[PDB]
Amino acid sequence: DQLTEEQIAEFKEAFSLFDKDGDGTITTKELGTVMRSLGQNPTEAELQDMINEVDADGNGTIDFPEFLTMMARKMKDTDSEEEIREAFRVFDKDGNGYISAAELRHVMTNLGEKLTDEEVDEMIREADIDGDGQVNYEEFVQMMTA
Amino acid sequence: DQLTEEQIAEFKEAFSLFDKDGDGTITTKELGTVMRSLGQNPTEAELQDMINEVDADGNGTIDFPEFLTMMARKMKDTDSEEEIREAFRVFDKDGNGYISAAELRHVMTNLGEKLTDEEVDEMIREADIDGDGQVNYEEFVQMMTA
Amino acid sequence: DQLTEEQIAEFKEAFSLFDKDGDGTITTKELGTVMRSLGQNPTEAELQDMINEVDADGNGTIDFPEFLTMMARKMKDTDSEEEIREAFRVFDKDGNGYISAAELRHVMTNLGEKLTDEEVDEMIREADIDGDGQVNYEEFVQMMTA
Amino acid sequence: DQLTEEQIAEFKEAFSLFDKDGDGTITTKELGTVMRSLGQNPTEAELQDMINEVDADGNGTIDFPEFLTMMARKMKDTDSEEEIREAFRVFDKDGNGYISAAELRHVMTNLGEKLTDEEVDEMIREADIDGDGQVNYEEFVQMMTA
Amino acid sequence: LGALRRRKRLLEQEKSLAGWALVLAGTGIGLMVLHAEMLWFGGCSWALYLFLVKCTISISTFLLLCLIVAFHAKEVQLFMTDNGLRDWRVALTGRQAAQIVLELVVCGLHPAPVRPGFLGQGEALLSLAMLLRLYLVPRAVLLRSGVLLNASYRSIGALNQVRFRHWFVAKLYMNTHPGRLLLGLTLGLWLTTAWVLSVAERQAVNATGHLSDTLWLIPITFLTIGYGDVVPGTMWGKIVCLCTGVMGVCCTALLVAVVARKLEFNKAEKHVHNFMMDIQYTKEMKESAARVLQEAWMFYKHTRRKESHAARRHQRKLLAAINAFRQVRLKHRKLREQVNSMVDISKMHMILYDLQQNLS
Amino acid sequence: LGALRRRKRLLEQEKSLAGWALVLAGTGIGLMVLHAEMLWFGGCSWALYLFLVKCTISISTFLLLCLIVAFHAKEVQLFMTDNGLRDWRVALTGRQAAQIVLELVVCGLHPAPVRPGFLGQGEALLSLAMLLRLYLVPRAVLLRSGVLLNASYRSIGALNQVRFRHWFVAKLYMNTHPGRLLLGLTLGLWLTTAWVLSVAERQAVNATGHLSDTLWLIPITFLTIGYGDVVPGTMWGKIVCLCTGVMGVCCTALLVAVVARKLEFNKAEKHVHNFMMDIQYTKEMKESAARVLQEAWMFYKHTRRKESHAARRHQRKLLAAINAFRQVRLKHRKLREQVNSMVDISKMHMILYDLQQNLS
Amino acid sequence: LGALRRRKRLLEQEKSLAGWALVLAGTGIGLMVLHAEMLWFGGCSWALYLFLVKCTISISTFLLLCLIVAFHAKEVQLFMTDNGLRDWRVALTGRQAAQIVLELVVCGLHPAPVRPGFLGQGEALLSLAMLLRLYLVPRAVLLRSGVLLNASYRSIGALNQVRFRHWFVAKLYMNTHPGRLLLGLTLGLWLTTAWVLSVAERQAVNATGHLSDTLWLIPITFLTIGYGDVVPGTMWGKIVCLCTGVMGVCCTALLVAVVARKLEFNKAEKHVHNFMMDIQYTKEMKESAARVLQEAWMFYKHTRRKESHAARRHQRKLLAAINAFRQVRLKHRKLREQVNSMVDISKMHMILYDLQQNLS
Amino acid sequence: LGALRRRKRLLEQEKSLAGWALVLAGTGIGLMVLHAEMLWFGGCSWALYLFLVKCTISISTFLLLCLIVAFHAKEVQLFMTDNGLRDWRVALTGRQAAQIVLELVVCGLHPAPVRPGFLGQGEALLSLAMLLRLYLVPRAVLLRSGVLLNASYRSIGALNQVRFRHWFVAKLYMNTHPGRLLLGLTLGLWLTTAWVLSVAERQAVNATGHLSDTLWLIPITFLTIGYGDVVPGTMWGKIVCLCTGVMGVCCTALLVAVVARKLEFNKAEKHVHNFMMDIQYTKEMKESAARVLQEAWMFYKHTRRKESHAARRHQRKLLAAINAFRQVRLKHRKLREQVNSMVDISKMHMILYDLQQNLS
Ligand SMILES: [Ca+2]
Ligand SMILES: [Ca+2]
Ligand SMILES: [Ca+2]
Ligand SMILES: [Ca+2]
Ligand SMILES: [Ca+2]
Ligand SMILES: [Ca+2]
Ligand SMILES: [Ca+2]
Ligand SMILES: [Ca+2]
Ligand SMILES: [Ca+2]
Ligand SMILES: [Ca+2]
Ligand SMILES: [Ca+2]
Ligand SMILES: [Ca+2]
Ligand SMILES: [K+]
Ligand SMILES: [K+]
Ligand SMILES: [K+]
Ligand SMILES: [K+]
Repeated sequence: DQLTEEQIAEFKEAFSLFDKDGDGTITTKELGTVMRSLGQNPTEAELQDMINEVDADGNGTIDFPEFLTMMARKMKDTDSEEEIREAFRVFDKDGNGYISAAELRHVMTNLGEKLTDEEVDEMIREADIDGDGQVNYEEFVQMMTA
Repeated sequence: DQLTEEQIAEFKEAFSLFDKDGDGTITTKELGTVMRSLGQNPTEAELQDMINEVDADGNGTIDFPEFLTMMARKMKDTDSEEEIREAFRVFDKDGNGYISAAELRHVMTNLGEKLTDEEVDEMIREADIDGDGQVNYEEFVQMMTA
Repeated sequence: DQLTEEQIAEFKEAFSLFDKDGDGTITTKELGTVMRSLGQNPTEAELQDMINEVDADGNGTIDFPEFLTMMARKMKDTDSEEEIREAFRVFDKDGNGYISAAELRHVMTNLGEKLTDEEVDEMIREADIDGDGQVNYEEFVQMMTA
Repeated sequence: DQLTEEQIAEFKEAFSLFDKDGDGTITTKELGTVMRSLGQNPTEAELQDMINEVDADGNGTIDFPEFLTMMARKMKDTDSEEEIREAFRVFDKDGNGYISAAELRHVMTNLGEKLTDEEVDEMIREADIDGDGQVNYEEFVQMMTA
Repeated sequence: LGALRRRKRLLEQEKSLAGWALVLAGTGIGLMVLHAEMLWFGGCSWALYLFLVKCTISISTFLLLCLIVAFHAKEVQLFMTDNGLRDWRVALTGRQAAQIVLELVVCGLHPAPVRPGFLGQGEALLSLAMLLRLYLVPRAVLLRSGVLLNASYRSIGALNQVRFRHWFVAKLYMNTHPGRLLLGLTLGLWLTTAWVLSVAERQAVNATGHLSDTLWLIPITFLTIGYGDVVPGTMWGKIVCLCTGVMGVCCTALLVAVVARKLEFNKAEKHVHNFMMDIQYTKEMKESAARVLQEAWMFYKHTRRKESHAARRHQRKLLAAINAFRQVRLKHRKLREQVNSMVDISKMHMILYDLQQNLS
Repeated sequence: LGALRRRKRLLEQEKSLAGWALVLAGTGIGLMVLHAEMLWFGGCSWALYLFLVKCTISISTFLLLCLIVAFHAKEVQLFMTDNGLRDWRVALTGRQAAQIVLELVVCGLHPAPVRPGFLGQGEALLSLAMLLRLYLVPRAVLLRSGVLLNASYRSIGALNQVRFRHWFVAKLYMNTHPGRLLLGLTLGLWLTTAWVLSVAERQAVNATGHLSDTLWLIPITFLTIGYGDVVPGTMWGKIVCLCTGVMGVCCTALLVAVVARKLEFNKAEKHVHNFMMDIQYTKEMKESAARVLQEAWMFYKHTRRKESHAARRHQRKLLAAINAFRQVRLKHRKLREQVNSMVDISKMHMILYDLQQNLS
Repeated sequence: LGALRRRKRLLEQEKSLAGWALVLAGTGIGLMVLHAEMLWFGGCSWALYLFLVKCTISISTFLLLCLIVAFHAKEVQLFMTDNGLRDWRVALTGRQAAQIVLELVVCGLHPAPVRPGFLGQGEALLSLAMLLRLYLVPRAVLLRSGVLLNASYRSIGALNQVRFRHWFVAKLYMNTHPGRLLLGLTLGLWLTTAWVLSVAERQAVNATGHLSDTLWLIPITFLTIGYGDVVPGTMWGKIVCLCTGVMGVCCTALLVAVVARKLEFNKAEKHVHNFMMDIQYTKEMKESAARVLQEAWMFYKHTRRKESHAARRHQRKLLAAINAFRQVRLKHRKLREQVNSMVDISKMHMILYDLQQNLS
Repeated sequence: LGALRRRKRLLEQEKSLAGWALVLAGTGIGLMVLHAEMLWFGGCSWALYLFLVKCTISISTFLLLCLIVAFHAKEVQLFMTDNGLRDWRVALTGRQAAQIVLELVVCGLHPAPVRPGFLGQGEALLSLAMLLRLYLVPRAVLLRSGVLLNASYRSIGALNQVRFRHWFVAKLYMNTHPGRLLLGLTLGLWLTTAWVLSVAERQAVNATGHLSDTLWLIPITFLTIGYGDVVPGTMWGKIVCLCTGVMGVCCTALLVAVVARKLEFNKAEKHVHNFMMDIQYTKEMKESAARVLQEAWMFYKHTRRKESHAARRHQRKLLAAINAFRQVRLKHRKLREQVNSMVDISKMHMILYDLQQNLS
């Protein structure tokens, strides 16, 4: 790999604070044990949603090369992905996984500095790559990282 | 209305601390959520009695013109209606929604400054508008506001 | 009565901290309400045993002339009856409502100042009025108050 | 016995903090009462394992000559038996009541000062008295006390 | 119930005999301070009035020495009632008789007349032994308060075993009025101790030790400033200026709790504060999430238009807006943690209310 | 709803009439300190400007005495709105009229012109009665803050019965900014009191009592050092140096809670600290358990080889290793007790979450 | 069980050898202070008695230097019993031998006789090294208390892993008697330190540094007054007056918790206080609700009778009565909130008692 | 993962460039204090060595002014890595460039050589501006600790959102070692401030202001004693003796919590104390209940035998024994209330453990 050896040697003990059984992977139960021993009480849906953000293969569990991609973001100072992922959730009040034209036209007009309702029609027409009428999460990050 | 525009514009956000769903009305559940997030524990009967004081149409729920009449009383310093409504409850120990002649003749004689039991017979005869033998809540406020 | 009038007039409000309903008597429920509002948690057997100490008629409830005999003891400084009633319970470890010869001969010999086991045989022979072989509660107070 | 008389006379009251009923023996319930009144919460398996360490006859309960052997260890400063019994448990991570060759070769090599993996093969061959392939608890204390 | 009417009779009689003893002791101290001052300002021209005030002190300590015996002759008579005694020789213990003799000796000390402005060596300690006639205060404070006789207090105290005494009524008056007590106590100590020190150091020639110096020396010692402009000179001055310093450290460690209680929130006001800061932080998050798109869309606009310096001007503002958004959100989550930490107790009763729905 | 538009109208008008009264009172104090200083540094050469400043103080206290009446004529007019009155004679109580007369007397005191550098005996107390025109501050602070008029604050405060007043907004500003307030308050007291003391003790011949001495005397008295290089001389100096000492003890007992809050852990940071010390202590236990075998096997080795001094060398190290292992384990169990003691509350909600699985 | 009779035998022998060492060290300090004083007050006329007291100090430090070796020869003999050793060379570690040598050096220092009233430069530091023979106190305090040998204490401490040591018995004596300890400790420090300072600064000609000055300098420094009438002059005086000030700040921060504990209510007394204030506030509400009708009915009476000034007189009293009723009710609800906030814990056990009725 | 190897590379390089900057700043302050002292003790005979030390200060501040730029050229290079930038003009903000310019100005101030023992007016403030090169300390303390780079700390801190910064590592070192830090901080302030004050007040003729006076003036001011034997004379002395007093009040309000924590019981030791006092009070109750019968039976014995004075002798002892029994029992019930109040939390988990038996 591009990573050195002693860094892998020190990420192994970071992985074995979660993987207590030594099975080679992390489930929601081993995560919830650490989350409760740190003093906070998640729900099952919250734990499963924390798993589903970094599960690349889609097996429902996290192994060590998936753990490295998670620790590549939480090691630096400003995790620029989460601060856009939750600014997407500040807009999506209905929780449908979409930003409609009405949600965007409600937020960007009255709050900010006097932005027109004509510019929102150009912005929504530029944002919808698939032509789905409204703004997804996938196009929302591709607009940020352009 | 007689009220100005910016005041309606600022009562709308006061109404939308209760009406979280944006349905246009307030039920006992949305009230109880705010009441529990403020740290006190009402019962269902207490919440329903808080609703029934300002429900004008009688639908079991509160809309915004009913909310304005509630905020017309809680905005000023001394809410003169509640301080008579609960001085009515200090007398009505049996909770029957009535002040009998015995309750009034018990309280006003021994406590106060030496009031006669002959004056209570004139007071109860003047107070009972309907001739129901005892003092209602409706005549009790009409005696205060005479 | 031998008691004066204003003292009865002030014991009436002391009785009406317990008799909240104004029924004329005190049950275990009205006692337990005050006992829990003072911050301690009795059991049903403890409340019933507190009732049975001053219930003279034997009706299971306490009225006001029974309340006066209770307040004739708790008004003075050293309630000399309770401090003998529980010194009787310090001996009766088995809880049978009796002090056997073995319990007395265990306590009075090793603890105190070197009292003989010959004096205990004279004491138990003098104490048993009914000839029941062992010391009751009724003879125990009649020995104290001789 | 080799012990003097007044020491037995003072261990009797130490035994009668546990044996509250005066039955002549200690069960897990009388132990758990004291353990909970001291403010800690054991489980049934933990209490039974605390009983099984000093139960010599194997009756499931503890009498006074078994209590004396327990107090012969907890009276001195450093109980040298427990500090080896739990250093045995630090190794046995699987909890099987055995130290395998892999557990020993994992712990003694990487942690300590650079101990070889050739010495572990001589140590395990010397330790297994019964030839059971792995290190028991009985041979582990006989190696310490050699 | 003849042993309950007589108890209230004797207890009212002791309230009267504990009021009049305190009046006749305050009169003795008030006529002692007058003698000690008109011996100083007067000299030997007023010897008639000095003898008259000394004899009046002797009379008003004789009547105090009679009323203390009249109080204990009611307390023994009460103890015989409460236990059904008839022979008074059984009731009067040894330690109580020793207490009576000590209590009569302490109220017996006064500057009695035996037959140029300083006091003597003996009639300055007898005069400052009059201040030990203030054990009569907590007795009269207890017996004048109704809590020893009010039936509802005694019944509720007997259910809870609290045993009404002096340290209970002291905590009553200290926890219902911490202001009047702590102010009128220090303004009754900074004048009594200022008079005692201005007895302990009087200088005739220069007038360098009277109340004009001690009313400045004692607050300065009490607050632990200690300038050093005035310093006590005798040995009895140096004892009193250490007692004042010890009382000052103790009353500072007393005031440090009373001021700690008052500035904290009421329990109902902190919830209003948190519930308003929550909807302020929601408004700030919804501002900042619009700032992020307001910069990112202009960045995409000038990215397509290839205005390169405008792209390098707006990408910097994009990064600054994300940096502001993270800080606002981390204020918001700390405040939501303060909310979730405080309403845990109501959450317990709420989960028990949801467990109350499991009977049918 | 005509009694709700008029209420906001009158409340905005009172906010304006409570801003302008504070401006015209600050102008009066600022022209008072200027008169008291140019009478000292000037003498009798500037009598024209002294008369001019005195007349300007009279004008700018006349307009204050008009605006206070204009504020109470809005507050009575508000109280008539809130209760539906029409005859104003019903609204104006006796205690409120007494408050108005006292409030007009207190803002009436000023050094008025009747017609060598010291002040008079009367125009130095009228000049130091201008500082009692600072009851206008909490009135203007309350009415300029929006909490008396903002609808969401009033509705949430009416659900919880908190009654917004001066001591609520004081706790608001004290619990949102404990730093700016406690610094700009002591740096506004150590200059006001330093000016008042440098009025109370001016010495003409030697220049030994002005601000250069009082700006050193007052922080030293406030912090309860009290060197004694400078000591107040008059009686009005000795009153002020006791008020400063009392305020210093009170602000020390105030700062002792603010510093007590800040150095403690955040609730979320203590769990990270404990969860890291746990896996440090596990590593130390696994080191020490290997040290024990490393010494015991060498002891058995030299026991078989009968190297006697090596056996007596390694048995000592075995006993020392067991002694170290016990101490590491007893650190570990104390820390596990700290963990099991703090997360009891989350354990309660966890057991209730496991009891939530009992419906079906 | 031969290793349990011998343990109690050796532990009683160490209690005796820890009592006699403390007696022979207190004798050494008591004969040191006598030598240092009769060298000052005596001079060179009493050289025989100075030599005699120095030789007695040498004898009563030789027997102390023997009893410390006799104590460690029992402690090694105990450590060999507790672990089953036979060869004593295994038991005696290196750090324990270093402790023995240091402990013999520290109790070896004394003003030994080598062969006008000041001490020397060396025999004033050897004489003030005798005060380092007070490490013998916590050893004897631990071994004379029964907690190291009492079987029930050891069994309950072994169930809970508490490990009885010096800091446990210190907290025992500090939490059973905070008064005797904190008074007889400061009255044992203000005389020891007053003697050490009156060694550090003796002036022969003027007699300006002895105990009459230091017994006033040290309480004044301890309470952080610091007048400045007496000030230490040497360098060894200035070290001691900083150690006293540090101990004074620490004992103030110690007394600030002991006084904080005592003035608060007992847990059972606060419920009696709240339950009585509840039925006082109910009586005040029932007074005020009658005041409201007493004014409103007279207002309706004079409204019908059209006595207009009586109507404007009673409507004002009606509004004042409503204003009083609101304030009484808002006191009542705050107190009911204090009640509902404190008995939440008993409410938890009560709801669990109502959940206990769900088995059948 | 090329943006994760480079991050550890740059972070190690910044740890080296934050160690060497602190070394080259400590060398500058250490060569500044040497110049300021050998100008005083030397005069004009050592002008060569004064010029040499000034030029060495200029060299060892030039290399510091290079290493600060070399540290920010790694921090911008790290910020470009963490966000995927390529053009460095986007990364360098305005506030960060202002921080760099201010940080280079502050480490630029030094007594540079322009070409009888006092310093100048300008080269005494440039020399005392070297002490503002101690912002380099928390930077190096953060980067040398492993918590910014250790992976397990960062993962557990990211699960709990704690954001490792300077105030976290300060609380780490303050809560793992409150003793070393609070002692070696005050013994590093009482020498730095003692040198700064002994710059601010040097008197040439009498030698009345050097370190021998300031090492006594500053602990006395810090502990708020303030004798007044030495008092600062200039204006810069009076600023420093107020800063020391403010830091003394703050460190007293800091030590008042550290001493409050330590003297309280451990949670496991209080249960052992209560469980032993319970079985002591049971033994005292069983003594007193035997005393009651021991007197009552002798009273009945002499009642039958009609020995009247023996009856009046033993009835008094009977009443005294009942009086003792009540006091012992009321100690016992208060202690049982302390037991029932503390183990309520374990009682909650015990009742939930008894509710755990309700599944089948
Ligand atoms: Ca796993
Ligand atoms: Ca996966
Ligand atoms: Ca949406
Ligand atoms: Ca709704
Ligand atoms: Ca409706
Ligand atoms: Ca009714
Ligand atoms: Ca009833
Ligand atoms: Ca009955
Ligand atoms: Ca029995
Ligand atoms: Ca048993
Ligand atoms: Ca057995
Ligand atoms: Ca194993
Ligand atoms: K001072
Ligand atoms: K001083
Ligand atoms: K001081
Ligand atoms: K001080």
